[PDB]
Amino acid sequence: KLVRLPGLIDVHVHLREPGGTHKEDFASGTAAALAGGITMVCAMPNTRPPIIDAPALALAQKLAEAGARCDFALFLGASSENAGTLGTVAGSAAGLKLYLNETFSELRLDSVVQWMEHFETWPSHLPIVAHAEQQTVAAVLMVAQLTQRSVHICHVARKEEILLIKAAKARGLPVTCEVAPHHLFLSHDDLERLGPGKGEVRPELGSRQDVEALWENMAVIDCFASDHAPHTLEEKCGSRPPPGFPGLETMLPLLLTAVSEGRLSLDDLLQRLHHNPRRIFHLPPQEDTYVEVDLEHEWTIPSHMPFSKAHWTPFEGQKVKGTVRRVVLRGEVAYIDGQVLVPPGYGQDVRKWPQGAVPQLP
Amino acid sequence: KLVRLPGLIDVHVHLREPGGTHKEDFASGTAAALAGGITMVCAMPNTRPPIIDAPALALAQKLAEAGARCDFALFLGASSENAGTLGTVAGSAAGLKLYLNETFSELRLDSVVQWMEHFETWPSHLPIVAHAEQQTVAAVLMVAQLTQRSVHICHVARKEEILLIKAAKARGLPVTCEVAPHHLFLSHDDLERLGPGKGEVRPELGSRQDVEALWENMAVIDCFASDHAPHTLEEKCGSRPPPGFPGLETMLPLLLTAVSEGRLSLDDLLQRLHHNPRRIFHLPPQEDTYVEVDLEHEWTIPSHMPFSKAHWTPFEGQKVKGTVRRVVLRGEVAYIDGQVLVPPGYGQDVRKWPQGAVPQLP
Ligand SMILES: [Zn+2]
Ligand SMILES: [Zn+2]
Ligand SMILES: [Zn+2]
Ligand SMILES: [Zn+2]
Ligand SMILES: [Zn+2]
Ligand SMILES: [Zn+2]
Ligand SMILES: [Zn+2]
Ligand SMILES: [Zn+2]
Repeated sequence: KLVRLPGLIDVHVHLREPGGTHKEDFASGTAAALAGGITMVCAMPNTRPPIIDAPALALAQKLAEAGARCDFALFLGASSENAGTLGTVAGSAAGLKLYLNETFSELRLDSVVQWMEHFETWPSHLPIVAHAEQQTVAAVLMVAQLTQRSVHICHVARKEEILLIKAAKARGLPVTCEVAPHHLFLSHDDLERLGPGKGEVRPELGSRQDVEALWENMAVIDCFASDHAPHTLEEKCGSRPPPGFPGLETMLPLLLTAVSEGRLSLDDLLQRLHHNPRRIFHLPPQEDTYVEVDLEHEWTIPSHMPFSKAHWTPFEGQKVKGTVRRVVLRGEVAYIDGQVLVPPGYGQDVRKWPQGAVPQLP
Repeated sequence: KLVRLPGLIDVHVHLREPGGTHKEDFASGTAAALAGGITMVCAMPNTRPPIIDAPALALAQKLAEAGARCDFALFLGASSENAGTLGTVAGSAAGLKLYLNETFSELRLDSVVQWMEHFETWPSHLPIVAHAEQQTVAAVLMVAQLTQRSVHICHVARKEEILLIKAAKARGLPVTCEVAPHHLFLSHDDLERLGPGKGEVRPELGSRQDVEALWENMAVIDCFASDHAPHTLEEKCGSRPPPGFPGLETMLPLLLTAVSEGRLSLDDLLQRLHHNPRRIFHLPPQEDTYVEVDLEHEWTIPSHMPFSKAHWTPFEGQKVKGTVRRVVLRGEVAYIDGQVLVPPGYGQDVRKWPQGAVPQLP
């Protein structure tokens, strides 16, 4: 007895191409997506070169069109120099990404006035998402109100953050958010096992109380998204470990386990991995596309999943129930039981589909 | 030709009593105030013990009543434990102080939800002020909007912050702010002279561009307030220098110099050191109270001013024009030419005056 799900959407992945292809590339990352029951991904702009102008977007689009095995949209990244310059290409992107905390030299913003400039200049009908932790959530919400538009908050990880968003929603403010699986299924209690290198992630792992607050406030969470952030084991275990966990291959099995335990319903899962991603980002339907999962199969997450070049996982040793058996993408068998069966380049830029343009007034 | 000014008000001073009386006490700090042409001060709650509950407020009130030479009101401080407990004493305080950045263990708040709790529980008719730097300005403004009340931002120090506040005011939001003299008259250019210890202050000294932005946006600045934050030279020059500058004795001469240079008008100064402090904090008039200044007298700030126990100043070597000649407080000569002539205990708690209660609905 398999269950047929629609094509699931992950609105937050780092696929590392161009410039970090030892960590992941479009072909490997989208293989990972398909194996995790994900048929459409939105890829973040912190590549090398970063996707912060039209020529970099053009390059990344062609690399994705040639390498992706599932469908995709590409984010643009906000920089200290590009506000007011992205108008002609904005509609071709998934949305605009603001990195409001740490960052590399190029996505780093040093003043809230730069955030305001982006909110004022980016087309008002197009998505804006933010990496915004702790008080930064309140700060970017203020900027959104000053500029009278919406904002989507990436990977909410803390009781503090989910309660702030809950209060904003109660006041009718146009804010949505997503949560990543590591903030639902890992906590401080796991840091001893992971160690300080593997355990490095942004936002950091929360307390048990943070995790419990996210579950208790599931109603406030609009989307799940992995923040798939692959780095090699050498990098994670080295002297300056970069933050991030791979997660495409583990997200759906973790969440299916939670459904099996009655922690959320199948509908709760599908709102958060299908319907809400579609509506917040105006992502189009995928014809003849579905995912077949087996809810009975019990297994233990191994030391690495088959596809991501990260070749490690922080969920090693966790027992899960639920697995992806088959994925059909636009009428072709894309994945069956550990084997990806569509080639690099099968995937398409959904923003180029007629249905994939974000509607706007003339 | 002297000029008669009304009794000036400094809404942000640290007088260090109880618990730090080697740095300053009510008697020395209010002597400093009078010598700087200030007849009323609002004292911050980060003393030892900190003024975060009714018994500490009672103690501080009596110490101030016995030691102060000018009139005063005392702030309460927000803590992680006292939201919803200050209702019976709230009206007796200058207002509530939120320390939203660094802080000592007791005024430290670790979550924006704690800020919300204070905004929800503190009586809505009473003042709230915040130490809120950079993005924290936007974050606390968001909390103020969520709770539909006003907030006052302490010591605005950056172009980023003044422009954010300017944008909020343009949207009709109930926010006011103050600026301290060191952020108008010192910058990064002064750090070589000051050194890393003396130069330590929060908010830190800004760039030339920050300073210029504050002057250009004078219209946005509601008050001047010193953030008089005395520490001894030994402390400032030692291994873990605490942040802060003494400033009561230098604030008015610095600003008078600027008036003489046409950088702002006498009225601009008096709105910011008299009328706006009165109206934002509902501080009462002082009968028979005035300050006589000599606008012609040119002098150079020495290595220490006569009264503050800090016994140093970051403005050493600056040339100023303008000096306080005489202060009359409630019908008594309080200061003439380098000598304070009212004793410790002359000063009174203005919140106990009938005119000094903040009006509220029954
Ligand atoms: Zn992020
Ligand atoms: Zn995101
Ligand atoms: Zn990310
Ligand atoms: Zn459905
Ligand atoms: Zn402060
Ligand atoms: Zn203040
Ligand atoms: Zn202060
Ligand atoms: Zn007047």
